[PDB]
Amino acid sequence: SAPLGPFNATLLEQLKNDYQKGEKEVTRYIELQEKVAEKYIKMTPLSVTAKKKLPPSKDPRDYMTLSPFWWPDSTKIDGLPYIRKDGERNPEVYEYPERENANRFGDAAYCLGVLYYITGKEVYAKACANHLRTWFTDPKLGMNPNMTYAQAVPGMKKMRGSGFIDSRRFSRALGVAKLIEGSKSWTPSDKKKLDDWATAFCYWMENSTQGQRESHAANNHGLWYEAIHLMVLAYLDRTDRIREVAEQSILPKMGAQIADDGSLPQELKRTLSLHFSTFALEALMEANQITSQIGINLWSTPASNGKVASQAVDYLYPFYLNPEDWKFKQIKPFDQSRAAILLYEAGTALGNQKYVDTAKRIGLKYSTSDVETIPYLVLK
Amino acid sequence: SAPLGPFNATLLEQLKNDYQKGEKEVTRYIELQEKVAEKYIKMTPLSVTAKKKLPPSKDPRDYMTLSPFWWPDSTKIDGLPYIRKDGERNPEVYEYPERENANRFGDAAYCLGVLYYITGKEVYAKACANHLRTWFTDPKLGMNPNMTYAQAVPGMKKMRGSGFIDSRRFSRALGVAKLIEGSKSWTPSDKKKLDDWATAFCYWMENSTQGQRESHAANNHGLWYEAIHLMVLAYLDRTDRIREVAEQSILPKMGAQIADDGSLPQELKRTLSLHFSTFALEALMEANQITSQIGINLWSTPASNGKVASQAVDYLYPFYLNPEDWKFKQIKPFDQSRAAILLYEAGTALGNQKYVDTAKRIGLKYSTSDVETIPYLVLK
Ligand SMILES: O=C(O)[C@H]1O[C@@H](O[C@H]2[C@H](O)[C@H](O)[C@H](O[C@H]3[C@H](O)[C@H](O)[C@H](O[C@H]4[C@H](O)[C@H](O)[C@H](O)O[C@@H]4C(=O)O)O[C@@H]3C(=O)O)O[C@@H]2C(=O)O)[C@@H](O)[C@@H](O)[C@@H]1O
Ligand SMILES: O=C(O)[C@H]1O[C@@H](O[C@H]2[C@H](O)[C@H](O)[C@H](O[C@H]3[C@H](O)[C@H](O)[C@H](O[C@H]4[C@H](O)[C@H](O)[C@H](O)O[C@@H]4C(=O)O)O[C@@H]3C(=O)O)O[C@@H]2C(=O)O)[C@@H](O)[C@@H](O)[C@@H]1O
Repeated sequence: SAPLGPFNATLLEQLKNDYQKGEKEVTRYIELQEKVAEKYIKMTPLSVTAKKKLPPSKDPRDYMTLSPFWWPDSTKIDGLPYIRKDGERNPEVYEYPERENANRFGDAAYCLGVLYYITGKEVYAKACANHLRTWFTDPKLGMNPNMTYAQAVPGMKKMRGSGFIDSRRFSRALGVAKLIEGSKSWTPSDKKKLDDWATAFCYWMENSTQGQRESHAANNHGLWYEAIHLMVLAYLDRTDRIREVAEQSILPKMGAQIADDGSLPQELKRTLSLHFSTFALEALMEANQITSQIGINLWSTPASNGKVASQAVDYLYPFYLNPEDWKFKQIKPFDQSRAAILLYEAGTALGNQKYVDTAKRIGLKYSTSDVETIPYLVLK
Repeated sequence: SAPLGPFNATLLEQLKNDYQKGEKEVTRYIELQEKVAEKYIKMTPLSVTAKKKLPPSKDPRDYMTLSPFWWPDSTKIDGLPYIRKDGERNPEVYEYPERENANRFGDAAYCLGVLYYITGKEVYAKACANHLRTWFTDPKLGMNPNMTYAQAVPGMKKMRGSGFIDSRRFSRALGVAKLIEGSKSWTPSDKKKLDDWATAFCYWMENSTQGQRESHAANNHGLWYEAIHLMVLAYLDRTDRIREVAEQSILPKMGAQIADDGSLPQELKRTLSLHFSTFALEALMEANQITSQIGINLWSTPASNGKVASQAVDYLYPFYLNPEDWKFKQIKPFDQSRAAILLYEAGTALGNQKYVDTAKRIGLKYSTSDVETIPYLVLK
């Protein structure tokens, strides 16, 4: 039975079991994943402090990125204040190194951590550990446990909490740190430092004005707030809070965003309405992977108001078959492959066979290097 | 009378004329422009050499970018060779610093060069000169006269010339070096080295395999190649070569790329078909600013087969009024504002009053700092 963590635990245990018994098709797939995982062993650990332009704190260990849809105002002399253009990503985002580096980190330690759980090879814990220590707890290189300057906007006068959503890239790595516990590379002291970091980040999440703000959001930000919350709380083994967050926060939030016809009106008014409809569910989906490890199924539990998350999958299912039939603003192409894991997650949770079959018909590439697909041999 | 170069010389002469007569509307507009132009006086000059990852020649003076629509292949262990996704910019392009720095350089030298022509103030030639010397001729910081490594593609086996289209960013600034001739800051030695650089770049363009191959390209690449050629040749005062290039290369390219109904079929097969129809026409417009300064109107001059460039504007004009009407693949929203300069340039050259009226009805913002709109007070 897998440690509590941010993954489909049924598929991970199934993979580890078959790999130990020497079943050939799982053993071949894991030997692929080990070839894929080799660049993370050579890859030098990244730090939030690899940046030139510092945040207002003057502190390089503070995480700072730019809110992606905010651009200079050409009609102003300084371009300040930035204006918003929904869905159009400002390439200035790439001048903030943590934006892409936390992705690269998150992929590398998630991959290495799942490979060590499946295979038990110490090489994968030892390397996962180097990445975790450097990003999180190192006294010089580790990131301060807050998101004060996440998605900061030049010229903006009020403090915003919208940037918190960025935390999902390293919070999954926090969760999978549970999978190297017991290895020789992950000493008791390393665990104590990280538990302390995770304790402080959770405190900031819950009590900062930006975190309180983001816990209250009425769209997909509030759903990703809680999915991140559960990852932190699961890493810390706080299962009573997980049940409390699931019953008092995620389900009422989920029910307030689902219209009568299953649509998500907060996302429909966006210029990337089909991307953000799917983004909302993806939060629920990663939340459910933790809640359902302790007996709570978020896809089928109805909210107080009678709305249930399956109604949202129903509304969107036809447009996963035929994304061109989408009748709302979508100013970029929508990646149909995102529907694969989503309909398989919700398909199994709901016992809907139409969903699981469409998940496999769309599929993921057998050989892909995208680490979030590592547990999904069943899709490949 | 304006020196030969890459700008609407009729509007530039009208602006310097009315600023000298003390007219209030232009004097106020030019004084807006001078406050926009202040940041370029202080701006430290950029170099092609400010990069870490070196080109295969190991020379930091060689320009190198990534071809924007080419992506790592996730089904390959190293992502190699890259595959093409038409219309989808790979944000890895921003890891090549010249991509955006040639834009910043070109904007600053062009803005400072036009402002020197209009106002005569020496501080604008001195600042323009600083940018020009560093980008082009400096013996350590200046860029080599070639585009060998422009839009390189990881894993690609053959040599390509597609990247030559990047040249339009610094070749407009080359042409504007003609406006600062005669200032105290552009010494005869500075002009010599630049003349020598431009002559060596012109050689590479016409005689390298990549330059030859790009000069014969069947789509908008061949038209932008000749627009860039006419900038280099106008800078070098080779006005008979301009007559030859227009008759022997631009006019056949037009005759073959405009179809009988006025569409640009090579641009209609792209995933951004309205953007690339406009991009081809934009190549003719910048080419035509140079040719019509020596009496050649590329909008109404027929190819050998009777086709004229105005038939291409005819085909698209309805869609410039209503881009939602556009019936071909266009996977990102088209920017209607590009039609202002375009419909204005085409409309005056052809005496089409329906084009000029529509240009001003679309308009440009009076205080925008986009440097290419400096001549177009008429649109503001
Ligand atoms: O590229 C990336 O980093 C990821 O982007 C992800 O999309 C996120 C963005 O990161 C932003 O946080 C974006 O913020 C939105 C809000 O969700 C919200 O719509 C807000 O709208 C306000 C608005 O600010 C204004 O005041 C108006 O008057 O009221 C609006 C309202 O309440 O409707 O605007 C914010 C903003 O643009 O700052 O939200 C999305 C999101 O997740 O919803 C995502 O695409 C991810 O996949 C990328 O990796
Ligand atoms: O972002 C920028 O840098 C600017 O991009 C401008 O669009 C340019 C691009 O910069 C590229 O140069 C792009 O290259 C294209 C070729 O035009 C051409 O279509 C080629 O087509 C081949 C293809 O390589 C492939 O093998 C396929 O199977 O066959 C094709 C065929 O049938 O011809 O593909 C090239 C490539 O992508 O490598 O071309 C465009 C362009 O047409 O100019 C522009 O958007 C500008 O505004 C940006 O600033």
